[PDB]
Amino acid sequence: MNIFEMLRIDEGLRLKIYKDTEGYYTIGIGHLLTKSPDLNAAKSELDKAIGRNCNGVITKDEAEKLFNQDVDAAVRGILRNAKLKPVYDSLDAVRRCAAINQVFQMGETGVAGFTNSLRMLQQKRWDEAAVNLAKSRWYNQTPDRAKRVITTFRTGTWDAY
Ligand SMILES: CCc1ccccc1
Repeated sequence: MNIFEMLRIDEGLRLKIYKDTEGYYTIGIGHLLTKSPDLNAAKSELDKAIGRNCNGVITKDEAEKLFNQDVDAAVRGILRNAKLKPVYDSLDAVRRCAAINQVFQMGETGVAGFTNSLRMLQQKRWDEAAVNLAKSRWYNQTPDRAKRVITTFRTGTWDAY
């Protein structure tokens, strides 16, 4: 297991535009295109991201290229965020994957609400952090995925995957 295999499990792979769990146009391995309800706006974002007129459809190689970019940008964003970087750097490699996964799903904006969880993670109070992480819209809206990510934060193992 590694971050790519983990997010591939959690996000799936679809080669045509689909709506994500929040109703937003997406493609590939969880590549969010736009929050606009206009499918044409989503198709334009797709064409811009791929560099050709895709008509709403991409190849597996193209999906994997977006995924590489999206994972890279997620972790680099963690490092550029002064609140997240010290917590991330305090973690072991497996728990770092849980952090990348959560940021990939929620963005750094959705992560702004996790201040108290972040402190418990940096303190290595793992069971307490896991309880706190689950007191969230995130957990309630995607409980099976959040349970996997939380178990990864709690244990530092890949047991949930
Ligand atoms: C809130 C997700 C997270 C956890 C640890 C470090 C960075 C980001």
